[PDB]
Amino acid sequence: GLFGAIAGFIEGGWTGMIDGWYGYHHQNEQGSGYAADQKSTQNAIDGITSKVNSVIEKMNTQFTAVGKEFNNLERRIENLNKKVDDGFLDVWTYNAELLVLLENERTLDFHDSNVRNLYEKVKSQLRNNAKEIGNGCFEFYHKCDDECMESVK
Amino acid sequence: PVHNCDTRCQTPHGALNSSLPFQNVHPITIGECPKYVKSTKLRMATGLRNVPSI
Ligand SMILES: *[C@@H]1O[C@H](CO)[C@@H](O[C@@H]2O[C@H](CO)[C@@H](O[C@@H]3O[C@H](CO)[C@@H](O)[C@H](O)[C@@H]3O)[C@H](O)[C@H]2NC(C)=O)[C@H](O)[C@H]1NC(C)=O
Ligand SMILES: *[C@@H]1O[C@H](CO)[C@@H](O[C@@H]2O[C@H](CO)[C@@H](O)[C@H](O)[C@H]2NC(C)=O)[C@H](O)[C@H]1NC(C)=O
Repeated sequence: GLFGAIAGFIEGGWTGMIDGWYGYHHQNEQGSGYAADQKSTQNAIDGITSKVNSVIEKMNTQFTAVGKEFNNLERRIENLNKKVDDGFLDVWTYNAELLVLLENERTLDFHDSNVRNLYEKVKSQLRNNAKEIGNGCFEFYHKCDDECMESVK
Repeated sequence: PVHNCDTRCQTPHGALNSSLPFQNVHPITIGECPKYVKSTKLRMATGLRNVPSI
């Protein structure tokens, strides 16, 4: 399910941000922003890494398999052999394609949930003195410097 | 033709050197080889929707 954040109420991503997937953009008295948030992206990296390693280690490697031989009077067993091999081949390719096609929406909704939760945290600890304006920004009724920027972060 | 490297997987169309769990070349393998399938593209996403800003 599309949680609403990526390409939703928040516009598209940022080119200038480098070292992460989730960051902030501050405009205090002496600078501009583009700093990452190393907490949540670390859990994201660890979850996706465990995901890919699990998907690798569930599929078993196959050992030696050589095609066999038959004379002209054993056509029945040969047709049985061909039916066996094609049936197993179809089952394995169906399982692989279906596994990838579910895993893709799983990870995209995972990123969407990460964006929305990181937004709700910043809103919830700025419960009055913020003045939200649109597409995930705040405008700070009091004065703030870099110290309270990192105090938010 | 026959040459003298050393692999862990062997097919009639040549040798394989990988660690991916799936395989596309030929369904007759000797050694320890990834599993043969009948597809073309198994790209798996680890990341975000690349939406550029305007
Ligand atoms: C999360 O961010 C807060 C932001 O308030 C961090 O607190 C601040 O940490 C800095 C670390 O350099 C402190 O700055 C320096 O502290 C030394 C030692 O007292 C002092 O000599 C310097 O003049 C300067 O103040 C700062 O005191 C501290 N507190 C405040 C109110 O800014 C916090 O450490 C960060 N991490 C965590 C896990 O909370
Ligand atoms: C099979 O492929 C792997 C992955 O590329 C090779 O492993 C590395 O290959 C590079 C370049 O050949 C070497 O510099 C590294 O030392 C290799 N790493 C290890 C741990 O051996 C591997 O050499 C390839 N083997 C064959 C027979 O082609």
